[PDB]
Amino acid sequence: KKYSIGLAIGTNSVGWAVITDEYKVPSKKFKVLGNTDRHSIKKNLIGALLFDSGETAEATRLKRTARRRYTRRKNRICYLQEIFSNEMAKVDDSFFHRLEESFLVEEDKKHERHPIFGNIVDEVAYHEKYPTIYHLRKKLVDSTDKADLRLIYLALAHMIKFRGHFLIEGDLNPDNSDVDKLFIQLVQTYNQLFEENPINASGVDAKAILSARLSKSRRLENLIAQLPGEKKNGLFGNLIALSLGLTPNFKSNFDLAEDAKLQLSKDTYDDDLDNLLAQIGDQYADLFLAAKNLSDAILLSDILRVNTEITKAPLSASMIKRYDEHHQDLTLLKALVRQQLPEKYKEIFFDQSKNGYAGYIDGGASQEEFYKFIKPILEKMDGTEELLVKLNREDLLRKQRTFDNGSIPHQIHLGELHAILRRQEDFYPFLKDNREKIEKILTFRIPYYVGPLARGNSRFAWMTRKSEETITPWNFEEVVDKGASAQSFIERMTNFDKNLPNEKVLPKHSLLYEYFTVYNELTKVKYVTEGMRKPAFLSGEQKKAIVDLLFKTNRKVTVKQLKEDYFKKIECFDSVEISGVEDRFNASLGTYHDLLKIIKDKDFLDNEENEDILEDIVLTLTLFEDREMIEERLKTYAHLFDDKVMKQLKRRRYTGWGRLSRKLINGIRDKQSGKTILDFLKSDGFANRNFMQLIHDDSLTFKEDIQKAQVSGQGDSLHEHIANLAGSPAIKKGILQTVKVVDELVKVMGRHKPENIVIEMAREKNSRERMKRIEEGIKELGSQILKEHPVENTQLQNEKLYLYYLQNGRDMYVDQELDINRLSDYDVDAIVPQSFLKDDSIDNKVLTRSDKNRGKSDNVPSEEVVKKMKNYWRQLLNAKLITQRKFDNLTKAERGGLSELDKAGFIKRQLVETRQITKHVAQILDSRMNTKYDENDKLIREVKVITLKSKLVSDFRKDFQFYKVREINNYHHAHDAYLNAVVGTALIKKYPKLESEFVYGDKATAKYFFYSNIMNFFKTEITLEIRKRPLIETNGETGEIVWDKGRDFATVRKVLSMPQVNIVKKTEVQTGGFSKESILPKRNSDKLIARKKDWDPKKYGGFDSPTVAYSVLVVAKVEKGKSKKLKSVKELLGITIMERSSFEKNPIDFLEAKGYKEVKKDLIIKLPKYSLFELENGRKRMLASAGELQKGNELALPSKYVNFLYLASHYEKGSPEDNEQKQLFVEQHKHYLDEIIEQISEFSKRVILADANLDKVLSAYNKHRDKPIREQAENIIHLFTLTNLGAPAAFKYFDTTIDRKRYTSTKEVLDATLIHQSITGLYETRIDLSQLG
RNA sequence: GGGAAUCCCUUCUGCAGCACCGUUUUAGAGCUAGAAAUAGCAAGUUAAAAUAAGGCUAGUCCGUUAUCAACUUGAAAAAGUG
DNA sequence: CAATACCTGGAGCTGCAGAAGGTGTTCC
DNA sequence: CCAGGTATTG
Ligand SMILES: [K+]
Ligand SMILES: [K+]
Ligand SMILES: [K+]
Ligand SMILES: [K+]
Ligand SMILES: [K+]
Ligand SMILES: [K+]
Ligand SMILES: [K+]
Ligand SMILES: [K+]
Ligand SMILES: [K+]
Ligand SMILES: [K+]
Ligand SMILES: [K+]
Ligand SMILES: [Mg+2]
Ligand SMILES: [Mg+2]
Repeated sequence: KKYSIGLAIGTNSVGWAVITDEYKVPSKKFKVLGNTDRHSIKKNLIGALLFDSGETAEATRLKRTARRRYTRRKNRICYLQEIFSNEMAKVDDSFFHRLEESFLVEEDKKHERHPIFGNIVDEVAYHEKYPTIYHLRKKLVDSTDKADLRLIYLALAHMIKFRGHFLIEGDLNPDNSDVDKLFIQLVQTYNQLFEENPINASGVDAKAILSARLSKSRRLENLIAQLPGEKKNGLFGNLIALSLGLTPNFKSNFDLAEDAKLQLSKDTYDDDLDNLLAQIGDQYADLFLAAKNLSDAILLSDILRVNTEITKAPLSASMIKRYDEHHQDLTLLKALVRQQLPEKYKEIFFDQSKNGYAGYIDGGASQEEFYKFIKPILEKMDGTEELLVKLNREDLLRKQRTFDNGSIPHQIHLGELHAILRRQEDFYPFLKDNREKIEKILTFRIPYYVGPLARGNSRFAWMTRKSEETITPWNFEEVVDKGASAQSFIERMTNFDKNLPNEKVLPKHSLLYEYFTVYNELTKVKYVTEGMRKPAFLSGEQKKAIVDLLFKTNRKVTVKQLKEDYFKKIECFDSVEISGVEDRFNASLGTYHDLLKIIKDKDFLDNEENEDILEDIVLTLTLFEDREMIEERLKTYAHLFDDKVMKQLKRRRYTGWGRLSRKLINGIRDKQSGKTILDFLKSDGFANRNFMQLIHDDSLTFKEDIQKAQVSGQGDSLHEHIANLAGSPAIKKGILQTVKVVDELVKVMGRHKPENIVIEMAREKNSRERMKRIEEGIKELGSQILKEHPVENTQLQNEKLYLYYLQNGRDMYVDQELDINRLSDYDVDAIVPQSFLKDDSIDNKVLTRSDKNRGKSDNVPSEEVVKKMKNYWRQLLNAKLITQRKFDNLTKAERGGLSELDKAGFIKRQLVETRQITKHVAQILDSRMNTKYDENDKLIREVKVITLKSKLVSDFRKDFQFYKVREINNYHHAHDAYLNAVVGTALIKKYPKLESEFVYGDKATAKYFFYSNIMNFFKTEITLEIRKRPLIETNGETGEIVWDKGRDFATVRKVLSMPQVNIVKKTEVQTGGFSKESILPKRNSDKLIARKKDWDPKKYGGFDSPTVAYSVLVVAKVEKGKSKKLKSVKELLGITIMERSSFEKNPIDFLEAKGYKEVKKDLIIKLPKYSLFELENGRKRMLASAGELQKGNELALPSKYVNFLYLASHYEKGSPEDNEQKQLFVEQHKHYLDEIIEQISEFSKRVILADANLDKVLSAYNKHRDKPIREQAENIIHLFTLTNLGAPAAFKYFDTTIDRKRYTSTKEVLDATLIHQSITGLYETRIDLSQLG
């Protein structure tokens, strides 16, 4: 018996179907196991496995790193306390103990309830003197008096526990950075360069303007308005804009051809400045550096809003400013409300539920919610103008601990910490001996290239130690081998050379690697002149001359430079034709010119002796990122260069790696030639063999050595190999499930392998990314559209508005503005038409006033539109508002537009699968099926793995009226699998020559016509003009029949119409978090869970809502009443995720601890989520939890109703005669509507049992019977949510909402029939649970 | 058909370092008229500690991804069964 | 029990490797 | 978003 297998691989389902010779689906009697009447069951060999989505490891990683951070914060605190131990025991022998038990209730506290001093009077005195911690911090910074050791500890520990970010390298001293000074010095430098054009900065208050709480552009405009004759886009304007953090374009300031856009935040800036400084000279360096100093001052002024000359604690002083203004404004607001609207007073200052001040301080109201609640109250009253000004500045009634404190660097907390240490080391000797130790506690942070400081028990770790001892923040450099750890950080992640697997890959920017790339591109170039008979390769001498004259003197080498600076200058050619390179050479000696600028010794760079040295240096710049480690490694080459060059070398850094090893580039040699690969690239007679030819030439030893160097390590398992595939973890879950399904099907047929296996793989917060892209593009563009049109991230989920902002509010085809309020009138057009490229992303879509303005609809936007709009498109591209692909597609008309080959290739793409993950699935199935080799030792392909795209079966469904409606049931996955099998087998049977295209293993108009008409052999009348085809379609050579249009369509229809389809929902143990993360307040409830072993939730609160890993069926007895009489029970106990390890270690003890006695151990049944139970009248339920259920039946709606619903709802057209055809059918069969309702009702009454909902639904349907047929069908589609398999959900018929009727009791399944299903569902074990207990 | 190096993007997986909130219990003596419920007023901004229970391997480590119908032997691994 | 309504931790910043989609070149 | 936990109300 012969058969084939059709598969449909998706992120949540795997459809499967078995077909025979005649495209029929078999049906077998399968044995049924268990304790019920039934011993076997008839199963059709078609179905679909369903499962929850597989998740990325991202959430787990975030939680893990934050666990580590919490541990390390606690450890910092413990380090500090260890330092304070002895002298604090002298001062207060229970201070740290009161601190440790601060969370406990007075009942459980073993010491006095007041933490700091242990008596109420001293505590209240402290709090009256220091209402906030910043008061004590500033006092300890400024005062000369000896202080209480407890308060010293409190200030230092508050600084260490919340130490601030590390986004700034080097030190920081707030007294040196002052806006009023750096502005003046910038003016000094500017006026020194431009003596003829000086700026009068007198009377200009730089402090208030630049440090104002205003947007960057507004402060720029203010400062500009203070200086007459100087515009905002002038030199000084752009200097101030660079200082303020904008993206000014210095091109127009210096008449540059290169656009000098400079943003201080961008990582590229260090080069972006140097490059600019290479064009305008180094006299302007001092200027562009003074501007950066001013930027530093402004950024600090954002945080420190107080004069730094009255205190050495400007941060704490600004916090005290917050507190004092809060107090003053609160007093004023209370008085104002009392005078004008006292009745509101309570609601504002006593109701925590309301977003007033009461909900602000005591409730859950945020600063933003409180501002929103109180703004109308301030506008309504009189005297609130200053309070309103503070509100619009986000500076009213501010707390001290807020969201925006992330700006504070750690250097500032350190600046106050060191001050307090300097103050109090005069009175405490252990503070003098341990000053640097505490500073190090604050400042030391484990480097990212070191990772967890493990000792052989962390799979995430890689750190190697210099000595086996406990690592601390003070002995890190001596215990941790930072070099080996930073090296292993990278080497554990980089690829080896595939050709020489034992050799490490060269750095991407290695000098040898760039030499290789340049010579490899250069060897294949060819040139012709007049006297030449034939194009000729470049000799080794010509290549060396081109490298020395062009590649070693120009950053890039254009074709024009090749024609003029060489062929004309050297070869005396006035005209030459070049091939093998277009416009410019892709390769370039970038590292060569980098090191030429840094070291300024070209003879050193050209000398072959220094090669090694240079290589090492570049690698040291690529392998590392810490400038101290870079300096240490380059110290060996300290003698070679000056200290200036050495500093400039430290600064430059490289990221990225190549793909080939040095032992391959310039390592292995040919036995007879004695030449390396790079030697052959430099010169190879008149063959000019490049890399590929060199390593594939049998006349050379390279290929021999390549294979000889190949090792093969240990083989991966199926799961290991699937995990290591590049793809989404969800689709990998689907792939593994697919392979398991195929294994079980092969076992079903009787270990007979199928003829073919047809596979189809489906296609494939965000609003935050959209807002980030638009902000970056608009601020890089310099446009003010966000000022004039504010928008939230959610709003960008509208396609037209997102396109509007990506296009800066302009038509993309016409150089004109677009209106927001008229987006409904505009058009969204595909750049390359969707008839050729089925692409609906933003990358191929464009917002325009009218698509007519694109030109002809049959091609790429016309040449006229490109000439009009290329500059605007390039602006959008540099602003990253449009991608490279969008820009290249938009401008393709200037490059000939769409050729006929392009259209043929697009049609071919629509039908042939080129995705790599699909090829990997095909390879897995192929290697699992075909295992034997023939006489020539070549693979014997018994099973052909065909891969198809979705459009094939989609158009097949639309062309022969085998419609799908996804909401009706889950049968459409299995039907997709069956249709895949049918179409694929028939397609390769009709055209065997397509095997190379469609089977795994080893004129443009002609192919366009061919691939566009590949699927016409199913049709009877082609209408492409109206050709006809035979009723029987056979193979041309074999004469074998592939399709009988009279009989086979009926076969497919019968197969689709069959009601019994093996839908199996994958039963899965729940994993992840223990419960809801929210820490609830204390409450009299046994649903609360302790956050620590001794924290009784009735006193301290805790968690509730724990996630059940899996339920367990318990047959035992429980004590009843005060008498504790044993009463037999049979019930479901949900083992929570947190209870799982304890329950599995010893289930009997766990269950007895829960109250169960005499537990029948052998009747304990493990029931994961979605466990299937069947009841009366075939009614099924799925275990949603231990006390909640899900719908477990499928509504097998007949095929006539499904097709009617598709056609009537305008689901997705064709000829207008065929449109009237479909329509007249819909209108003739309107009586189906009622029938469909009936079919639903009889279903819901039999299986769903949602009486109230069903009656509401019937009323809703009878209410809208006068609605158009299309709309009634569209809402009948929604109706199927009531009958859909799985969890109940709310749906909506028109404007009536039907709330889900959840199943909140699981008692009935305790006497129903449990169903254990194999992966296909063909094999069942059914257990009658009524026979238990 | 498959594959490779290279220019230019773009997206997606994996990992490590760090902050800022939030929340929870406690500490910041509420006062006065009431027997009392309650009324009138005062006040509020800060901190400690925990942030998966916890584990042994005791590290400044690990603890939320992947994998899982049933049954037989198996300690597990696995293999086998219609 | 069953209807019903509400609830869910936010999601900054730095550094790194890799495969893979899209154009284009030179090749096995 | 989803959908399972929770209290409330009855
Ligand atoms: K990431
Ligand atoms: K006590
Ligand atoms: K001006
Ligand atoms: K609050
Ligand atoms: K090029
Ligand atoms: K680097
Ligand atoms: K899991
Ligand atoms: K899950
Ligand atoms: K490529
Ligand atoms: K209190
Ligand atoms: K299963
Ligand atoms: Mg912990
Ligand atoms: Mg806090």
